[PDB]
Amino acid sequence: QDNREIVMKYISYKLSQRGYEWESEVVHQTLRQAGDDFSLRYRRDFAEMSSQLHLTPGTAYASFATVVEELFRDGVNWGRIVAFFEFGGVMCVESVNREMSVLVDNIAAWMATYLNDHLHTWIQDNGGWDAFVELYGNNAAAESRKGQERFLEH
Ligand SMILES: CC1(C)CCC(c2ccc(Cl)cc2)=C(CN2CCN(c3ccc(C(=O)NS(=O)(=O)c4ccc(N[C@H](CCN5CCOCC5)CSc5ccccc5)c(S(=O)(=O)C(F)(F)F)c4)cc3)CC2)C1
Repeated sequence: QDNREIVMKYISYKLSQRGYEWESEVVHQTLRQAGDDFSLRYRRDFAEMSSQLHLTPGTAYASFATVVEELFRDGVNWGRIVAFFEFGGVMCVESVNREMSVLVDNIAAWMATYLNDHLHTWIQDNGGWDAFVELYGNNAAAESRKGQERFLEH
């Protein structure tokens, strides 16, 4: 899976997108693109989450854990995983904006731990990051179709 490198590479890019300096290339690039797609499609949620976080060093973990628990409460799908990356992105960007840059390493650790300890089994059972890339390439009708075909498979 190489979940930790995916995290670091992702955060390093969202922080470049904002101006600061901090597994196949296709996985990295596809995750970036999917993330930008999610943030455009769910632009109200993105902006509102940004506004409603109140990051301090003392509340960062509670904030992270609350949101991630809510995100995966009813189960996992690839879009929720993308929302998780985007959420982590937001936390990192606002950490730096607010001159709390120490949190960035913390958030990256929390994200890698969550992927390894709570998303790893799902990812493996759902075809790995290869199936993520495959789905991204498919149009919505194709994606719904391979979902029902994968269910009927195993
Ligand atoms: C409880 C709480 C407060 C918790 C906190 C929180 C929250 C708030 C702010 C922030 Cl910041 C973070 C979290 C919320 C907000 N909630 C979070 C969850 N939300 C989701 C909404 C939709 C889905 C979904 O749809 N999931 S999905 O069915 O699995 C799926 C479908 C399509 C594709 N991708 C296609 C790609 C199309 N191709 C492109 C290339 O040319 C060919 C066509 C469309 S783009 C695309 C479309 C959707 C997602 C990503 C990319 C992918 S995907 O990109 O991951 C892939 F395909 F799998 F790779 C997967 C999952 C969850 C709704 C908003 C709620």
